[PDB]
Amino acid sequence: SNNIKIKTLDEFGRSIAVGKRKSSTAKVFVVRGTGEILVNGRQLNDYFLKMKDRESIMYPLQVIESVGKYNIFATTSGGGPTGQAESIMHAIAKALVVFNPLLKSRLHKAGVLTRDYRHVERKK
Amino acid sequence: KRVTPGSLYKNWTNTTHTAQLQQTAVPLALPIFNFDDISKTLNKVVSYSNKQYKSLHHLGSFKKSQFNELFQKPVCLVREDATNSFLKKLVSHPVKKFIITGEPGVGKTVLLSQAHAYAVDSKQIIINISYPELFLNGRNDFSYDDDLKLFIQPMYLKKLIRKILKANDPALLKSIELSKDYKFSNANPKNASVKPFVTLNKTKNTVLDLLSVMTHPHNRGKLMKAIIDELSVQSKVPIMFTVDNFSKVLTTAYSAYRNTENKQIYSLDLQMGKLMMDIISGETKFANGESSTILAISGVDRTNKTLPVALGKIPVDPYVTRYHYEPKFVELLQKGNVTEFEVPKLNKQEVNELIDYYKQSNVLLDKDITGKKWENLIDEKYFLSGNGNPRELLKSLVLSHR
Amino acid sequence: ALKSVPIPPRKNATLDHITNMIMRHGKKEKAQTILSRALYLVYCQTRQDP
Amino acid sequence: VVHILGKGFKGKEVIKIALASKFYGIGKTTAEKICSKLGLYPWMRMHQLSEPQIMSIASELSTMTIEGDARAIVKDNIALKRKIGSYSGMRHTLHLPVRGQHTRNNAKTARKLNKIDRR
RNA sequence: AAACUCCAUAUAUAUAAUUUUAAUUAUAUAUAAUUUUAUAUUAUUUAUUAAUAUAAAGAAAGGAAUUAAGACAAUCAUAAUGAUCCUUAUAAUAUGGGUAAUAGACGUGCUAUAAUAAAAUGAUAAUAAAAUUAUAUAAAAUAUAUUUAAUUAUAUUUAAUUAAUAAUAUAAAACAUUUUAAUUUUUAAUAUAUUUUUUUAUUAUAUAUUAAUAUGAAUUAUAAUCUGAAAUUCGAUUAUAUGAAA
Ligand SMILES: Nc1ncnc2c1ncn2[C@@H]1O[C@H](COP(=O)(O)OP(=O)(O)OP(=O)(O)O)[C@@H](O)[C@H]1O
Ligand SMILES: [K+]
Ligand SMILES: [K+]
Ligand SMILES: [K+]
Ligand SMILES: [K+]
Ligand SMILES: [K+]
Ligand SMILES: [K+]
Ligand SMILES: [K+]
Ligand SMILES: [K+]
Ligand SMILES: [Mg+2]
Ligand SMILES: [Mg+2]
Ligand SMILES: [Mg+2]
Ligand SMILES: [Mg+2]
Ligand SMILES: [Mg+2]
Ligand SMILES: [Mg+2]
Ligand SMILES: [Mg+2]
Ligand SMILES: [Mg+2]
Repeated sequence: SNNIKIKTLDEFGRSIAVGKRKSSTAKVFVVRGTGEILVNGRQLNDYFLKMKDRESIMYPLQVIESVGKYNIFATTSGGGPTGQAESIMHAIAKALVVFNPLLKSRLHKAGVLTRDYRHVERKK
Repeated sequence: KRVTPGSLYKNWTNTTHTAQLQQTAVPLALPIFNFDDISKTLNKVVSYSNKQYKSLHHLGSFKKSQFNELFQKPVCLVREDATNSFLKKLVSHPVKKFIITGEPGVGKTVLLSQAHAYAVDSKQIIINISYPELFLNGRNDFSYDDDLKLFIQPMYLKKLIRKILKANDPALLKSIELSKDYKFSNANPKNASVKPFVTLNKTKNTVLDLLSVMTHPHNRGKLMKAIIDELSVQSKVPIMFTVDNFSKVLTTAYSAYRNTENKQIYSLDLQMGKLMMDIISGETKFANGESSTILAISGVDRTNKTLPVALGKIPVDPYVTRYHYEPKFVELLQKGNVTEFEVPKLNKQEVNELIDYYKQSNVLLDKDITGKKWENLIDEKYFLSGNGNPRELLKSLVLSHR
Repeated sequence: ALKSVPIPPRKNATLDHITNMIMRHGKKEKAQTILSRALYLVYCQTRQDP
Repeated sequence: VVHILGKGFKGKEVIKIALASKFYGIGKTTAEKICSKLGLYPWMRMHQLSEPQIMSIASELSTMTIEGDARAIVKDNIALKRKIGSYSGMRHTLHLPVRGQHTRNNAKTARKLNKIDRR
C-alpha cells in the first residue's frame, strides 16, 4: 500500500511544515489570520535585517495572493540568515497546500515547493 | 579645487541630510497639526504650522536618516495609539515625567517632535537636548569651575543657550522678570573694553536679557545655572525639558574627558550631566505645574540593565558589572518617578494612510502602482516592515530596488 | 481567480545583474545598499522612477 | 604652522596624535597623558593652542627623555652589547638580524638598519 | 564495464517515560527516479521518432567507489631477499654544537600599499557546522597590567565533565552608530538660519610635497610573562618605545 496520509489542519487550525536549506531548518505554524509573522518569538524586522531575506519569506504568500490572510509562527535553527529565511520560505509553501490543495500546481511552478539541494561541498 | 561650489562631496547620509534635495518635491496641501482639534486630524498625515517648523528646526527635532528630503517639509501621521495617547497623558498626569521607548525606528523621535509641536502651540518654553553625545564625546572644550565644583563646557553651552533663545517665543521669555540680580563678565566686542561687567537687575530685566548675555567662556557655566534657576523659580510659563537619545547618557557614565590625573571624568561631574539629572531626579523643581520632562531613547545606542531596572521591568541584579548597570542613574530615575510610554507599532490601517500619502507625494516606484492591486500592496508592505515599523516601511518603498 | 494571474517575478533581472557586478567577496548586502542609495539619489533629483 | 621644540605641525593636526608622531619616545599613551595634564580636551587641534599653552607643552616635553636623550639610550645599550662581546653585539656589528631570524632569505631590513650607531 | 551498490536528498515505520532535549533531533529498517505523460513546432531512417517549446504529475536537483593488461618513474627517511663492505667500529652511549650559517638565484605562502574600506562600540547577549576533552578540556570569581567598568594578557583558585549532560566556545563577517590622513572636502572664532548631529557669511586654519598618514608593521631598545630540568646559539606571548620597505 501507499505511505501517504492526507494532511489536515490540527486541533487549532494550524498547518505545520518543515523546511531545510543548506544547514538551516525551519518549522512554521500557519493559521488563518491577518498577516502577523513571528520568527523565534521576535519581530521579522528584528530577526532578519536584510530586506531580501524578508522578501524571500513573503514570496510563497505573494504567489497565492494571500499575504494578509494568514498568521505565521516560524521557528528556525542552524546555518545563517539566508539558509533560515529560505528554509522558512520552503516551509510556508508546504504548509499552504493544506488550506487549498488546488494551488499546489501554482506553488510548484513558482519554485517554492522544491527543496534546494545545494550544500557546501568538500573539495575533491 | 576638486570641490566646486555645488559638488556633492559628502557621504550618502550627510548628502541626503544637507544637499537640500526636498527642493524638487511637489507641494502638497495637508491639514495642520493642532492638538486642540485632534478630532479633525486623528489618523491623518499632517504638516506642522509655520510657527512650529521654525521652533522645531532650532530645537533639533528633525534629524538625519528620517527621509525628510522626500517631502517639501517634514510630515507626521497623527496617531491615536501613539500621538493622541501620549499627549493626553501629558496633559492629565500630575507628575509629567516620561521616557519614550520602543524598538529601533518605531518613531520615538517623531513622537518627541509632536510633543514639541504641542508645547509651541500651548505657550510653553522648550529646552531640548537633541544629541547628548556632543557633551560626552570629548570634542569640545571643558574647564573646571571652582564656584560650581563642576566641569563646564563653554563651547557647547554657547550653542545650547542660543537654541533656547531662537526656538522659543520672545514674548514668553520677556514675561519672566528676573528674581535676583546677576553680574557677569562682558565679552561683547563693542563695549567689553569700556564696561568690565554687565549687570542684570531684578524686576527690570527679563530672562530674555539673560539669554542674550555675552560672557567669557570661563563664566558661561554660571550663566547656565542662572538661566535654569530663573526658569525653575517662575510660575508663569510652563517649561518642557526634553532629551533625545537619552540612552546615550544612561550607557555612557564616564565621558571621554580626562582630568589632570589622566582619569576619565564621571558624567555627573559635568555641569550638563548634573543639570540634566537634576531636572530628571526632581532636585530642580519647577514652580509651574504644567512643566514636563520627556526623555526618549534611541536604537543607535547600546542597551544594558540600567534602564530596564529603573523602569521596573526586571529585578535588580547586584553582581552586574558597572559597565552594564549604573545604580546611581537608577536611583535618580526612580527619585523622579519617570514613567515609560512604549511607542506601539503601526497597524494595517495606519499603514494604509501612510502609503496613501506616499502615493500622493509621488515617492512610490512604478512596480507598486502599476499592475498591483492596492490591497495587495498594503498587505505586502505591512509584512515587509515587521508588522508596523515606520522606518522599515519607508525603506521597503523608497530604498529597496531589487 | 488565480488561473489568470501571472506568477509574480521573484527578482528584477537587470537590478540583480547590476548588483552582482558591484558585489565582491560575496558581500551582496553592501552591493544592494550602494545601488539602492544611488537610485534613491537619482529619484531625489529627477523625481522620476529611478 | 605651530612650532613646538622645533617640530612644525599643521594647524588641523590633533594634538595627541601629532605629539606621538613627531617626537621620538612619545607614543599614543604618553601623548594622552601630556594632554590630560595640560587641560587640553581629547580632540583639540594645534591651531587652537595659545602661546601660553604651547610653552606648557614644551615645558612638559623638556622634563621627559625624548629626542636625543632617548635615542642615546638605545645607542648606548647597543654599544654595551658590542663591548662585552655578546653574540647579539656581533650581529649588530655585522648588520644581521639580532632576534633569531633566518638569514638564508629575507633579512633585508636588518641589513639596512642594524648598526652600532643605530638611528 | 554498465547494471548493481553505498552516500546525499524526500517520505514511511520503529525507538526516546521530549531534564543527556537539539522531537526544528538522534539512527536503525523500508520506499522513491537511470523520472513520467499530453500537446504543438522543426528535422528525421517521418514512425510507436529525436531536437524543441507548451501543459500536467513529482521533493527530486549532486556525488562515491569499480577491469585486466601494456609501456614507463621513484630508495619507499613508507617493507623486504640476496650479494657486497665495516666488526676496538661504518656498531653502541653521554655532553655540547649543527640541521636556524648568508653573496646571488628560484618555488610556495602571509601582511600590506585607505573611503564599493579600514578602525572603534553594540549584555534580557543576531545567526553556524564539524570536532576535541583519563599521556585531560578548564567554567565562574578574585588579583595585577589598570583606569569606574569593559576589553586583552597572565597569575591565583580548579566548578562541572571523561561527555546528545560539563568544558574548549556569547562564531565571525553581516547590520547600526561613531571615526578616518591625503582633503582649505577640515577645524576654530563671531554672526546667521524654517538644513540645527546642520546651512550660510567673514576672518584665521603652514609650508613642504610625487608624495608614506591617524595607511603600513618590518627592524630594534627595555621590562615582564608562558612551556620545560634547560629558551645562549635557537621558542611563544604581553607592555612601553622604535615605525623600515611598499
Ligand atoms: N507618525 C509618523 N508619521 C510619519 N513618519 C513617521 C512616524 N513615526 C515614524 N515615522 C518615520 O519612521 C522613521 C523612524 O522615525 P524616528 O526617527 O522617529 O524613529 P526612532 O524610533 O526614534 O528611531 P531610533 O531608534 O533610530 O532613534 C522615519 O523615517 C520617520 O519619518
Ligand atoms: K613617536
Ligand atoms: K638564524
Ligand atoms: K624566498
Ligand atoms: K524537545
Ligand atoms: K639544534
Ligand atoms: K584600509
Ligand atoms: K558558535
Ligand atoms: K632563546
Ligand atoms: Mg530616534
Ligand atoms: Mg631543514
Ligand atoms: Mg546568541
Ligand atoms: Mg574566566
Ligand atoms: Mg554576539
Ligand atoms: Mg566587527
Ligand atoms: Mg618609499
Ligand atoms: Mg596603524
